[PDB]
Formats: sequence, structure tokens, C-alpha cells
Amino acid sequence: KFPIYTIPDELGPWSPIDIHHLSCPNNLVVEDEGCTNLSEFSYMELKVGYISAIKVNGFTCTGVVTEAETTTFKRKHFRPTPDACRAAYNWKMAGDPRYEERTTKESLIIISPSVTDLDPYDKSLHSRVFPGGKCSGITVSSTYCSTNHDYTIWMPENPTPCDIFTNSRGKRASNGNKTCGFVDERGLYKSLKGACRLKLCGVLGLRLMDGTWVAMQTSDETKWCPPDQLVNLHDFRSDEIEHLVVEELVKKREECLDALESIMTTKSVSFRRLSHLRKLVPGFGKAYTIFNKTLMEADAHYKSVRTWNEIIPSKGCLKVGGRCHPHVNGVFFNGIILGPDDHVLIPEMQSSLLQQHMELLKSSVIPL
Amino acid sequence: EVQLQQFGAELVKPGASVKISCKASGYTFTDYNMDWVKQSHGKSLQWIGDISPYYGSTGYSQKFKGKATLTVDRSSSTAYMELRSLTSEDTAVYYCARRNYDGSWFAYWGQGTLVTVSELVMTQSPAILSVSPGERVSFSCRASQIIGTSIHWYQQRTNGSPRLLIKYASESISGIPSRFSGSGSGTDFTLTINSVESDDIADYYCQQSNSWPVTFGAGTKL
Repeated sequence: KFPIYTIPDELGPWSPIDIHHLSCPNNLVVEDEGCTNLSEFSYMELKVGYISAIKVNGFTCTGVVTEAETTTFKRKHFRPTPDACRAAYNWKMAGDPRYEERTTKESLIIISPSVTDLDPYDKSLHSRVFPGGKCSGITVSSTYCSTNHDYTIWMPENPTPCDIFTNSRGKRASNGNKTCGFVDERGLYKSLKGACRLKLCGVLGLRLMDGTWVAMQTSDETKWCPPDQLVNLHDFRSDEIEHLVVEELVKKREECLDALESIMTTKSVSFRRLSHLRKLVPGFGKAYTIFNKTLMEADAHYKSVRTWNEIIPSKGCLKVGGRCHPHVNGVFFNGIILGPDDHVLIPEMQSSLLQQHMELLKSSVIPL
Repeated sequence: EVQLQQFGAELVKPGASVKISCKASGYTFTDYNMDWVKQSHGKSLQWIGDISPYYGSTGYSQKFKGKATLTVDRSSSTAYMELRSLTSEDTAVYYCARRNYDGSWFAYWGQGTLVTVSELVMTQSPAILSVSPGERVSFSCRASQIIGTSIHWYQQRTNGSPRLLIKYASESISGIPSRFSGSGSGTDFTLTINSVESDDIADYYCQQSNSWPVTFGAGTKL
């Protein structure tokens, strides 16, 4: 995900530049070129943490007819009515003494603790009490569900559930009536490229490529996710990951600003400082080098690197574009000078190699 | 020249380890990286990882992280790989390989060590080929995405090391007969051999070098 190094797989011609035309690279937007207008906005997200089974409780309303004639009781069944059932429910809940009860009487019994599990994708409800274990949901046309007895209905004791969201603040990235993505509250850029429309707990939103769900008004037409699609929880570990990445990118951006400013005030363009101008994220950027005291740039598209051996296969080889890149004197772009013995030296790789130290050929061998 | 000496075989026990050796000579041991590949009985070649004898940097495919460990000894010019917690699924032939000067295609292979225990996918078509000698034949290798012309064709006779026949889908190799040729454009590559002969019945693998990690085709048998 987060590379150990970035080398350009595409590179243009070296043009001589003046130091005033140097700039520290943008490491925020990831491969959504042209989308650079940032507008601070708000967006919805899944609440942070684990989301247990969303329970909503209801009540089963069954209808009987009791005939008493001169201590003999006949008992018949009939299918009830929603509003009457809820009136009986208010009776039994508020403690109204009017619910306890050749004369016949119609009674409506209401067994209260009938819990159901609510699907967040579609607001369907799940309990063994429905036909097939599932009801379509409680819309406003259908204020009740059916049971397998088909003479007893189920109604919710509706008062909060689907309280699985939060309102976060971020930055919308665009370039004119097209939003490519957004910086989220953690500070990491997420791309809308390839997302699909997902309606979660009745809230219209989008599922990104990485499986995260957000809710934002997109000025574009996107197709719906298939009925099979799922979204990822907003677990604390995802926030940890984003915090680590953003921490690093901020740190290295400040270090690059200190380097660029230390170049302006001195006009001393070394190779150590030039490495701080490298683009740390896959995408289009710039590459720099120094030929015969002259300071030049080139357009480039940086590709994420996974291992150090990928770009150094042999003695003085810097694999760029499939073949080893040429060196003038002993330097390449972004300060990858050839080493003391014509090997390739990358500043980041040297730092990486050092922290692995203590490991090989302790060589505390002693003479005779 | 150049030789990559390997030892014959090791018979190991489930759950134990073994350390395979690869002594390189003919070139400077530190001037090139060292790769390692696994080949099960009647299977294709699978890249395990590589090591730089100078820096000591290692690269591993996710399948072998924790299973294989790469080391070197620069005084003796010998690379070692250790396999611990062996299961029956680890019984295979383990080759050590040496790539080109730009690390695109495999230049040299070792004898191989059969250890006995008791990404871009390359869709290679067909698995088996049954035709008579003297005919002209051509099999296909198709990549999961665009790879330009970054693919190489290897021939492997029985109990032998793979031998590179074509580099970059069309370029010939000096010392190898003129019967082999390729046609590469985009995703679909075809290796054609005219005038099939007796020593040309073997397994043929295609290998891409466009993206990391390195992957091979399933293989085509004659």
C-alpha cells in the first residue's frame, strides 16, 4: 500500500530550470490527475467501531373471539388490524385496565418482547416469526409484517436504530463539476474513481474501490452496486493506518520544505537535498538532477516500488523503464549517485540498510 | 564459462529445516542478484525471492515469507536458502538462478536440488501438444494485462535446467537454433517453432518481466 520508494516508470526530456522554478511535490492526490481544487466540506461515514446486530423490538398481535354461555368457553381466531393492534399495545404498555378483557367478546392479545434483527443494506427485518424468516420492511404503506400463522401480525413498538453513522469533515477534490475524490477526516485522500452507489440504512451513499462507504453528493451519474456488494466497517485499525500514513507524509513534506528553503537562501543544490523533492506517492510528478553544474528537471510518472532488488538487479543498474538507466558522471535523477565502487546508492535504501544492522558478519574474529 | 553449482538432493523430515547451497563461479558473486525458484513435480516455475550479495537486501513473494530465508557468504561466493517447517507441499525441485545485467530474463540456472519431505497471471495455452516431428507449431501465452513486449520463453528438457529460447518475445539467443520465433503485440504472444525435431519435445514456459513479482506460465508440453 504505502511504498518503500517511488521510481518513475515514465520520464520526459531533461530541461534546464532555474532554482526559482523548484517546488516540493504534492503527495496528497493519488493518481487522479487534474483534480486539484480542494473545498472543505462535510460527509457521512460509518460510526467508528464494531457494529453489532441492530435490534429493533416489536410485538405480535393476535386476535381471538371468546364466547361464554350459561361457564362454557368457545374460542375462535380472526386476523387483526394494525391501528387497533397499536391501540391495544398502548393499552397494555400504559397499564390501562381496559386491556385485561350467551355473551361474546373480541380480544386482541399482544405478546410484547418479540425482537427482530434489522438489515442495514435494505431495511428488511429478520426473525423466525416472518414467512421465510424475513419481512420486506416497515414502510409507511405497510405499517406491519405478516407471520407464519397468517392470523397474527407483527408490528414494531417504534419510538434510533440505524444510528450507525457519523458526520465527518473533509476536503472535496475536483476540477470543475467533477469530484474525483476527497481527503477524509484522518487526512488521507480517497478516490471516487470506480465507486458504485450504495444505499445504507436508507441513506444514499457510495462504496469506494477499497470497500469503504461514504455519503456525499456527487455531481455525476454512477451505477448501483450489485445486490451482492458489501461495505467495510470503520474499525479503529483503519484510523490507525491512516494516522501513520498521514503522519509520515506530513513529516516528509515539512522536511522537504526545509530543504527547498535551504536551497533558495543558499543556491547550493546538492544531491542530498534533491532527494527530498521526490514524489512519495504513485502518480505524475517531477524528477530533478544536475548535469555540469546545471540544475534540470523532467516530467515523470512515479510507480510504487516494492523491494530494493527490483530496481538494482546488478552492479551499477537502476532499472527505469525496463532497462538500466544511464549515468552521467556518477549520478542519476533525485540523487541516486553511483556508490564508492560503482554500485547504486539510494539515500532511503542506505537508511533502511542501516537499521537492519547488527545482523550479518559480526566479524568479531580475533587473530591467532 | 559460468557455473552455479548445486548439491544433488536432501531427504528431510516433516517439520524440520534444510539449507540449500548455490556456489556461483565464472562471474563476480556481488555484481548480480541471486534468485530462487521452486518447481513441483510436473509443475511450472514459481519465484520465491532474490537477494543482493552486496547489500544483503532480500525480496520475497508473499507465499514464501516465513518459509524461505535467503543468506549469502561472500568469501566463498555461495548463496544459501533455508526452508523450515516443511510439509509435503514443500517437496519440489529448488533452483537458484542468475538474471541478466538488467534483471529481466534468467541467464543461468543451477543443477537443482530436489528436497524430499517424509500479480499478473500468465495463461498459457495449450497444456499439452500432440503432433509429429517436422511440422510447424505455435502455442499461445496471454497476460492478465498489458505487458508490452516483456516476456521470455524457456525450454526445459527432462531433469534439466530451463534454457532461455527467446527474450522479449522476438529477439533470438546466440547459440540456439533458428527454428524458434515469436510474435508479440500487447497481451497475446505466440511462440512458433518450424521444423520440429527430436530434441524439441519438452516443456515450454513463458515468463513476464513487466511487473513485480516475476511469474511464469502454466507450461506447454509436446
